[PDB]
Amino acid sequence: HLLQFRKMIKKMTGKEPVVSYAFYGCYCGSGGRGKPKDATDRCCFVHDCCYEKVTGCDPKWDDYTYSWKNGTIVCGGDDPCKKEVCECDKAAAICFRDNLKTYKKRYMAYPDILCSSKSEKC
Amino acid sequence: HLLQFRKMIKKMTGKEPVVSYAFYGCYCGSGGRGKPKDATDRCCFVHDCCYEKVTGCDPKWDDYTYSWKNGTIVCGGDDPCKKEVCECDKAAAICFRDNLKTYKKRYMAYPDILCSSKSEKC
Ligand SMILES: [Ca+2]
Ligand SMILES: [Ca+2]
Repeated sequence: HLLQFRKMIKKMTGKEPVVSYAFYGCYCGSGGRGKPKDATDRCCFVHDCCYEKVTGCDPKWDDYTYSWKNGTIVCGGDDPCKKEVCECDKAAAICFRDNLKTYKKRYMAYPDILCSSKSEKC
Repeated sequence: HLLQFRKMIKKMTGKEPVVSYAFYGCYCGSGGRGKPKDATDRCCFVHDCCYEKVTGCDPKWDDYTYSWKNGTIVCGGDDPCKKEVCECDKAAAICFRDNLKTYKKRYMAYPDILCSSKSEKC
């Protein structure tokens, strides 16, 4: 669920997820088109593609089971669709942390008109 | 950066870049489709293809290092991506100057639906 995803981004980056990531670049908001603007945005692009692959449950609005073991996020439960969603979210929140070095504030509420037409393929 | 591209265009063609070039043909505007209508538009098509080949930086918002040396634009800096962007802009500035003799005012704000369906490849 969206709020579990937000918990993981806050924990992994220290950044409050909504102003810092919900509108970043060409892919971090609802939708997405064009070419990813930088690595953070490319994290959002892989996360969008990861969600498109989920058949069987709602990626944005169902809850999954995860817990924190020794500094890392562990996706569990016995529903394979929900755990698949959890793995998308975990992967994106780690990717955000690893690309915190190139994070540009100029891309934080990026104008959708600046995103190319030619959308990158997954 | 876009503004640096515009300065090179004014200096090479003497025309004020937006009015004369920002909407020309099927490729000088944002996006582009169809085939190039003439040689100025093909300058724009090569420049769109040039920006598509750039990753690592942002063609529109990053400012690169360049200078004039004896009536020639010279791209420098030690960041290879940005110099590529500079090189893409310099070539189109020169290409618009070299094709001012077929610049058709009829293509100045050319309706994009008039552009053919099968886009040319880079
Ligand atoms: Ca998105
Ligand atoms: Ca164009």
